[PDB]
Amino acid sequence: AEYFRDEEGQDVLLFIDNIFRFTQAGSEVSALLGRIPSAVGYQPTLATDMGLLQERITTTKKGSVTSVQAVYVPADDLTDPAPATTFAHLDATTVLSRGISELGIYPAVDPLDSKSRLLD
Amino acid sequence: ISYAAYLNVAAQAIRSTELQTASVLNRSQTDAFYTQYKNASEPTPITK
Amino acid sequence: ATLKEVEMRLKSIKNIEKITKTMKIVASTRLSKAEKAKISAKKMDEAEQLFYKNAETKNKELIVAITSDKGLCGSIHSQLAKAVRRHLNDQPNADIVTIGDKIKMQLLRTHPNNIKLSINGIGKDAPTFQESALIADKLLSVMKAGTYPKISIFYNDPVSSLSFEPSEKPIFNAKTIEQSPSFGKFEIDTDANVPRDLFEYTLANQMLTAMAQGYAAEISARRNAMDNASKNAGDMINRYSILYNRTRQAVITNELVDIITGASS
Amino acid sequence: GEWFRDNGKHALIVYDDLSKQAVAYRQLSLLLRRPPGREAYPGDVFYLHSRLLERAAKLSEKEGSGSLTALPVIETQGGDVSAYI
Repeated sequence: AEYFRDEEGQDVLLFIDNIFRFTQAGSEVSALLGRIPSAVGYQPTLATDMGLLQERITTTKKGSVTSVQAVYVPADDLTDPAPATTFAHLDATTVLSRGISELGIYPAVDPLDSKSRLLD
Repeated sequence: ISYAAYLNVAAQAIRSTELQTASVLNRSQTDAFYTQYKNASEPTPITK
Repeated sequence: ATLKEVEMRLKSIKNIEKITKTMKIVASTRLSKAEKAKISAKKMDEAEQLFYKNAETKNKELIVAITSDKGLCGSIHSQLAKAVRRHLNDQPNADIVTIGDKIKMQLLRTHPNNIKLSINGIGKDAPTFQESALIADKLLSVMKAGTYPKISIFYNDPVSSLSFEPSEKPIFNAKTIEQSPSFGKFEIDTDANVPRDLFEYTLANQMLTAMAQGYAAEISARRNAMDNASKNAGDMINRYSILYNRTRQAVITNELVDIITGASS
Repeated sequence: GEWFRDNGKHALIVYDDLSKQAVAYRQLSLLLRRPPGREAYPGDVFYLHSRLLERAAKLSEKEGSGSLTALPVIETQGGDVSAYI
């Protein structure tokens, strides 16, 4: 993505499915690596790793990359630390909820839990 | 004065040897109000 | 928290459950007295109907409607409203007299044009001759009842002790009494103004009966409704109980994990 | 902020968000392998937040007049105010 964004200087797109898997993978290796694990098992480097990833996706004064990142909310609890720290770094989110799926509404986007910075 | 109203006043007077019951007293005492209306527009809920 | 927020919400549901139980029971108590009255009232009415039948009948319209001031007496309020609205199509310009706040609200909303008289202080009381008489007197003077060549009253016939079917009947104008097929088999006296008296007398006697029939249906409906409420509340008790139980297990596990992690160090 | 306050100028410091400060100290502490407190936040997390916050004051007339005012911002995870942070 960076090569297109920077060096080719063209607008791009990026899709990530799921960035929960990025988090998840890190927690798995973490224990083995030797780190004392943080609450809800996540690696203590969770904040830094999420940080590095989400600041390498940012849209420079060069290229403009619309990015779409998909978080597999673990056990569907949004309060869990992995979705929670993701929520901070996304300009708009469109949380899709299992309940609304049950109501039969496809797409299952929660209508009281969607936001965009550009909603204004 | 309507015939049944005429009979009504007589009935009320009639709740006065003596032998008195609650159902009688209730049959002669009411707190109901009647709200005139027009149009929407509402002339007051004058006591019935 | 999950745990406390579950627990307090479940408590809310419990309090709701308790209230709906309580109301349903108290309603049953109230219903017995109501029902007793309605029998006696109906017996008086039947004697009057005996005349109207044998005489035959052969009658704009007036609309009178009966519900309680009190709410949460099931769908009495809106089922009756629906059947009034249906007959408000039939005669558009008819003047609706609403006896009871609940029927007042639905009809007033659907056409605020027709509301000319409305009553209050109906639902609390059990119908008595006094109420009917005064209402009747006001129908005659205020609404000039004879002017409408049809008169109809709506009420709720209490079909079964667990059902209510909204019902209406036509009150026969003073003109009707005059021209009814038979009226001469009964010995009319020109000296008395028996049509002009009997009209008035049956205006109230019929109306009181309508109020009695309605009142029994109303109290019956509230009992029915509050029973169904208890059931609905019960379902919510169960749903939040499961939530409580799940949340409870989760709290133990999550707390345990924190202790273990610490111990491991 | 204290330079403004000390100079006698009144000022206001928004500390947005302390919740992420806690996460930062959490990372730091857990890889120094300090004993981990509840919610994986060591005990001196209270000390950390308190010392940070208590440096906001309205200095006496004697000692100038400058007041640093603070507005901390804590974003509650699900509205759980019983959470340690």
